[PDB]
Parts: sequence; structure tokens; C-alpha cells
Amino acid sequence: MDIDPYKEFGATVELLSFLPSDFFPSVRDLLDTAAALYRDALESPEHCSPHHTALRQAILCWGDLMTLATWVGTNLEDPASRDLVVSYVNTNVGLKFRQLLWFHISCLTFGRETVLEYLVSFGVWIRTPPAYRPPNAPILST
Amino acid sequence: MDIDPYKEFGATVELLSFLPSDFFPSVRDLLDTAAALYRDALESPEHCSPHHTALRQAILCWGDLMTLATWVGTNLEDPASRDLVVSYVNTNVGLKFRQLLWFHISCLTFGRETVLEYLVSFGVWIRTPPAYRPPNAPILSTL
Amino acid sequence: MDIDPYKEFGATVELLSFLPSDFFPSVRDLLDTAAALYRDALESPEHCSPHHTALRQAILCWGDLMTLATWVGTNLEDPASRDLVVSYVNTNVGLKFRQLLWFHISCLTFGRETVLEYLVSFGVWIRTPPAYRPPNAPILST
Amino acid sequence: MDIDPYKEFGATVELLSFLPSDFFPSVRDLLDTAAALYRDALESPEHCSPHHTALRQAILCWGDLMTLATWVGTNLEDPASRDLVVSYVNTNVGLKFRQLLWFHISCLTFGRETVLEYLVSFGVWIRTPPAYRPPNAPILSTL
Amino acid sequence: MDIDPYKEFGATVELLSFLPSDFFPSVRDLLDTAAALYRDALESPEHCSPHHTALRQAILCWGDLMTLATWVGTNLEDPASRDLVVSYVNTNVGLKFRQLLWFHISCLTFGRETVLEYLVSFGVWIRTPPAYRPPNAPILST
Amino acid sequence: MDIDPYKEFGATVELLSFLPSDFFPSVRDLLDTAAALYRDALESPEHCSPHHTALRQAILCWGDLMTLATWVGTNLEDPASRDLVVSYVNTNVGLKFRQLLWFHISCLTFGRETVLEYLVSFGVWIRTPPAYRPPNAPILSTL
Repeated sequence: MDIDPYKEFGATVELLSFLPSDFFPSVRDLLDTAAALYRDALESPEHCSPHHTALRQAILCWGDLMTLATWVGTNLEDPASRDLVVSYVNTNVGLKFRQLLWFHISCLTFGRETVLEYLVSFGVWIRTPPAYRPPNAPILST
Repeated sequence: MDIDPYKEFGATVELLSFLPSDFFPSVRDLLDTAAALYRDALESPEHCSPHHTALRQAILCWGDLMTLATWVGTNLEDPASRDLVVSYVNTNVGLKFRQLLWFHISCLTFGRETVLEYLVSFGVWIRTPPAYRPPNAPILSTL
Repeated sequence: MDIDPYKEFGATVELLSFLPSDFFPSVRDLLDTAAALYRDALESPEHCSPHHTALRQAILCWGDLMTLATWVGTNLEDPASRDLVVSYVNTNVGLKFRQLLWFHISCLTFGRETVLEYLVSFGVWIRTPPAYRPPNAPILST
Repeated sequence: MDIDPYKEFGATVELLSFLPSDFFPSVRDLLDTAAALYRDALESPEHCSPHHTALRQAILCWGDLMTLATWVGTNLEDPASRDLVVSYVNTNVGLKFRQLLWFHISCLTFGRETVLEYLVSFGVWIRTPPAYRPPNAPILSTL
Repeated sequence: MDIDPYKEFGATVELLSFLPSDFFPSVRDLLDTAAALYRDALESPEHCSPHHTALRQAILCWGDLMTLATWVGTNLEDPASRDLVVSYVNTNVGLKFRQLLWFHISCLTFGRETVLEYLVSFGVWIRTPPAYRPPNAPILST
Repeated sequence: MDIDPYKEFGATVELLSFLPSDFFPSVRDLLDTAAALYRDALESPEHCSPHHTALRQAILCWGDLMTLATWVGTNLEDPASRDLVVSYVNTNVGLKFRQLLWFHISCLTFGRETVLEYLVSFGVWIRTPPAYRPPNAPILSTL
């Protein structure tokens, strides 16, 4: 039972792996943006959209992960393990949660088609040599 | 934030708490029925239903957690802490995943209203003292 | 000014005294059920139903009682009184609040007529000798 | 839970707090006017009004509390603690029952909108400094 | 850029200076009244009225002032300054916030025209010698 | 109470927190543009708009705070505490007044929807890592 989280929204991991791992903003920033622009419709009793249902599950799961992190941080006596698993969550789980939260928050702000074309437009731009690419990097709009 | 995993589905965490932790089947037997009944809907390019999206995200997160578990298992250098956090993943995390998987699979199988009426009825029966509790517990069945 | 709490809902204390004092589930369980299935319509600014207005007053009053209990538990120096009144609230006030909360929560879940007939159906069953009664005890439904 | 005894009646606990604790008449004089004006509606098999149901439950609860009080009085074996908790029932519980009885009896007598406008007006008058406070306090009257 | 807060509501500082500085009830009482009769429509996402928008800003600003007061009360080592600025906020800023909150809360309860005439009716009464004025001081109504 | 200065204007404090404290211009340059563009609307006997009323109250409150500041300056007898609380007024209070003035002036100038879309876009750009952040930051302009 292997399932791409991005498959039902017309994306793929290979498409989000197209943008640099340094292009996705932090989990804190992404979570704060979700809290500022969409906290009410994320705590609503309705299936606002397929993009809303996914973001809710994602936030709850990152929460579970950080809870595990704190449990290791308090209930492990060993300082070696206590560091290792928390640094593993913060970075190795960090990227795939940064790509998930970025993608769904962007499809809410700018629309799915706008975010699926920015993934191909910005990706093909980063690959064009700088002497031949529009001087300014793409950004999301409207 | 204060989001409830069951709020969009007519339920809440405390409504599902009408069932004891012993009621819910194992994660492995929940994933075994997800693959047996809905592997072609889960692995498809369609948002069949909200339940389908939620269950997909849930399976992918259980996967991430178990991967953490295996990583701590093969990459940690202290047997005692390794063991102690793998206990966290299988038990202290397992109960809430066995309830989210249980709800989304049973809703796909019997329909949302049915599963919610079932929660309410099982609740009435478990609050009934055992000396007066009829020996047929409520059950979800296709009939 | 002597008033039966169950009189306006077609019941009587003699009718609720028909079911065993061990048949009513605990105050904690009843309060948790009210919180899980009806907390929103109990905190609403409307007279949802005559059954809703009564349950609200009941919860608030059990609250007052448990507050008195804690006041005895903290502000009485004497351990004898401090035990005695709290055990008196937990058991002697416990049953009549278990019957009240059970009755109104059941009339919300299953309907008043359904709960008034279950009180006569289950009562007459417990009195029939076991060799001649349907093998399975009644339960509330629909 | 966070239920307000006045929320279904267009009021709140802090709206009724516009009146000082000294304003409310005694529990015994509140029960004396409940029996004088509405013993046949309170003791009936009809839910005349939401106010009637609320007042019924209230009287039955004051009764339970006073029964506790008398029980602690005749069954406790320490005069000091007995006395000290009977003080709790008559004073520290009495104020909120003298305000719930006061509101439901005055609403039955003058109608809900009247009683609420009265709360607001008495509030305006009590916030007015005494040097400028007109000597006629607001009052509920049948006219 | 000098602006009367009362100018857009048909009042003036000279009109509110007409009633004694002892006639306005305390900030605590005024704030409690706002919390009891209008807390929901003051926390709403709509411009309920020009009188509502002003009261919100006023409450938030008195809050800022009392925050400054507590900052002096905790972060100043000197007990002389720590007393002086807090007593200055409580009394010298106290009156103009008591007049503001009174005025807007009254225009909500009794209507703007009712509160603008009570300011002239009560003011002219306090100035009439007691032998020739209606025996009872005016009060707001309806 | 829990009132938000931006809740009636389609915004919230955490939505405006998409912009860093360094972004907002000085209080004096905010008051200089308020007088340059809207001194005849602010000083008028009309409630032109909700924005106008809010900005009026805001300016009058900044005035009160600065007056406190000057009073502590000329009337306090300890240079150290005087200085230390004037720092409070100009810095620890200045940021939230430079954001309330900034929002109400920019809404008067460009219209509410524009300013809110701008907050969202600037947010997207600031969350973008600098290595991929296009050198044109978003800006409000009459065009």
C-alpha cells in the first residue's frame, strides 16, 4: 500500500523534488502562515476543500512528531539518543513536512494550477545558466 | 492550533472516547483491511471522498513514525533508549492511530451516519452496568 | 412547594425507582456523555428543548455540590467531617443525580417516549423469573 | 463544561453582576414569593415556560443542599466543622441561589425584556456617583 | 493634527467638561459594563457602528496604558518613580478614559441623541440653585 | 477582554506579523504622511470611514502616551528611571503603533483588499529563502 501524498492533487514527489531543499521556508514559518491566513477554516466542522482536509491531517501529524521529540527530550536519560532523534525529526522529517505544508498552503493562497506551474517554471529556471535566464527568479502571484 | 481530526466528519475526539482503548483492533490488522478493501481507491489519482484523503495522509504518517522507529533502532548506540522510544511509537502513539484508522475504514465500509450512531449505542451499552448489560454488544455489520 | 423533577416530562420518582440503583451509570460517565454528544447545544443561547434546559441546571447544580465537597476537603481541618460529607455527596446525592442525568441524556439520544417505555419494559423484565423472561435484558435503540 | 445559567434567557452571570450582593432578597423570602405567586404552575404536569422548568430544578437543588446541611448538622460528631460548612451552604452558596431565584421569579412576574432593561438601568444608576445619583433607585412594578 | 475624539459623534471636550469629574463612574465599572452588555459585538469581525469601532480602540489603548503602568511597577527599581507614574495614569489619564468609555457605552445603551441631551440637561441642572431645580437629578432612560 | 484591533478590518495581529518589525516606518514619518494626505478628513465632523475613526483614536492615544513620557521626563526626580520608561514608550510601545498607523494609512491610500493581498504576498516572499528570493520585494504603489 504505497501512496504519494501529492498524487490526488496532480503533483508527485519527483515534481516537488524539482525545487531545491533550501527553497521551502521553515516549518515554524509555514505553520504560522497557516495559523494567520487559514486557522478558522482549518478548525471548522466542514470539508472546506480536499486541500484543507490534507493540511489538517498534516499539522496534527507534525504535532505528534514534535510530541515524540519532547518525550525523547524529557523521558530519555541518555543525552546521546535525546539529541540524535530530535535532530533527525527536525531535519530528515523536517523537509518532507516543509514540502507538504508549503504545497497545500500555496494551493489555498494562489490556486492548485498556479502552484503546479510554479513548480515547473521555477525548476526549469534554476537549471537555465544565469547568462540566459530572466534575471529575476519566479514568485507566486494572484 | 486546536484542530480536531474528527470535527469535519460529524464527530470529536471525546465522542470516539465512548469506546475503550481495548476495543480498537491492532494497527497491522487495520492496515491489512485498508489494503484488502481499498488499495485501488487509496493508490488512485482521485479524491474519491474526504475519508479517502484523510486515511491516505494517516497511513503515510504512520509510515513516517515507524521509519523513525527503525532508524532509532539501527542508528542509535544505546539499547535501553532505543527500546524505550520504540515502545512510545508502538503503544503511546499506536492507540490514536488505531482510532483514526478504525473510524476512516469503518466510515468507508458502513457510511458515516452508521458509524456515529454506533459510537452513541456502544456508549449507552458500556455505561450500562455489566449486571444489566445485555451480552450482545453493538456491532457494525453489512445487513 | 414539593415538586417531582420528572413530573413535567411524564415520569415520576416511583418510575425511576423501578430500575435498580446499580443500573444507572456513573456521574463521570453521564457527564462525559453529555460533554461528547451535546456540549455545544448545552452552551447555546437558546431553549433548545425542555429536556436541554433541565440538563443545564442539573450539571450546574452537581458542580455546586462538588465545589462544596472540595471546600469541605480543603477548608475543614477535621479529617472525620472532611471524609463524611464528601462520601455523603458521592453516594447519597450521587444516585438522584445519576437518575436525573441518565433520564435527560437518554430522552435526547432516544426520545422521551422511548425512555419512558424502557423504564417500564426493563423494570417488568427484572421482575420476571429468569426461566420465563426473554434471555437478553432490554437496551435503548434508534 | 462552560454553561451559563442565564445564557438561554438573554442574560449572563456578569450582566446580573450589575447588581450588588446586598440587593438580592433572602432565599426564604424568594421561596415565599414563589409559593405565593406560582405554586400551582411549579407543581403542575406542564412545562408552562423555560423559566418555570429552570425555577423547578433550582428549588429542588436548594432543597438537596439544605438537606446535606441538616444531615451534616445531625450526623457529624464535630460541632466546629458542622457549623463551618452550614455557613458555606447559607452564605457562600446562598448568594448565587438568591440571584437565580430572583431572576426567574422576576422574569415570570414582569417578563424577560423588562427584567433585562432593569438590570441595565440599575447598573447605570449604581455606576453613577452617589453625589449625582438620583434618590429614586430603579424598581420593578406592575404598572 | 489636533482632533477632538468627540467631534464626529456631535460632542466636544467642552461639552463633556460640562458634567463634574466626579459624575463619571470608575474605569473598572465602565470596562465591566462593556464586558457584560457588549463583549460579543466588540469582539466581532464587523464595523457594528462608529460607536463600536471607537470603544474597541479605547479599551485596547487603556490596556496599553495599564501595561506600561505594570512595566513601571515591575521593571523600575526606584519606588518613587514606580509610584508616581502609576498614580499619574490612574488619575490624570483616568478621567479622560472615564469620559470616553462612559460616552460610547451610553450612546450604545440609550442612543447618541439621548446622551448628547443628558449632557446639556444634567449640566444646566447642576448649575441651577437647589431651591429652584427639579428636586431629583436627571438620569439616562429608554 | 480579547478584542483584536484588526478583526473588523479583515485582518488579525498574526496576519500583520507576516511583516518583520524592521519593515514598518517610524511613528513620526507615519504621522507626517497622515497629516500630508488626510488632515482635513481626520480633523472633520464626519465619520468618513471606519479606518478614519480608528486612526483618529490611535493618533489621540499615541499623543496621550507621549504626554505621559514628557511628564515623567519633567516631573520625575530620578534620571535613570525617567530614561528607562521613555525607552518603553518609544520602542516597546512604538512597534504596535507603527503597525496600526501603517495599516490604517495604507488602507486609506490603496484600499483594504489591496493592503491584505500585500500582507499575504510579502509573507510568501519573506518565507522564500534569500538564495531564491527575487530582489524585487512586493510594494504598495498607485498604478
